[PDB]
Amino acid sequence: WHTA
Amino acid sequence: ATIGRISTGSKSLDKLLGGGIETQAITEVFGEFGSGKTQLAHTLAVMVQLPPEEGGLNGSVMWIDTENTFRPERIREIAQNRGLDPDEVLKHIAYARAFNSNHQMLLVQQAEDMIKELLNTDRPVKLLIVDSLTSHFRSEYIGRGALAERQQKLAKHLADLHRLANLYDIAVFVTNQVLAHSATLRVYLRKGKGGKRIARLIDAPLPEGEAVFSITEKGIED
Repeated sequence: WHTA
Repeated sequence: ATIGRISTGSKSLDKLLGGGIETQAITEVFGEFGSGKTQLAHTLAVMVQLPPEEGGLNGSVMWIDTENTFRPERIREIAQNRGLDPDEVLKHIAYARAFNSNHQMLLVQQAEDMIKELLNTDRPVKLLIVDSLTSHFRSEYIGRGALAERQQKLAKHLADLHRLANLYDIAVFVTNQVLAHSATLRVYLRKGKGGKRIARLIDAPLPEGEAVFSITEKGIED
């Protein structure tokens, strides 16, 4: 998971 | 908790859906390659961030990608053309690329942590996208005996998604390229003449009819  | 409803950007499609795609539910869009499933997902990832009187839920987004089809610049374009700041909108989308179906299943379980984290902030997670829901399962579970085994693992994955939708009041939206199906609601999407896209509810004895919209710089609209 990461920020767009 | 009362259900929330996220507008699609298409007022005709919103009418088919009783207002929008629902929280506490899994909505599946399915159709041939090229029919616009991923454009609908991009548009919803912006619309949920709108305030309720504009059809949103002031919500954050989590996006699981299995085909490398997510396009941040498409998010920014849709945001800009609907009155929102492109970088702020992008900032409220968490993104993951599922390496395989087993990674895909762990990413959903791992998502519960951020969901709890944002729950009582002003922008709780309200949309969880899986695009594509089935592409990994289709490539990995294949041949004699795979029909039952694939439908079992897919049922468990969908059970995990239903629980997150109901426990935390989230709308889950999944795509499937076209068997029993577990989604709450299934929407058939196809290309029409003259650049139109046509949606219809499948095996939902409510509204009968078809919605017709176009893909634009605002995402989709009638």
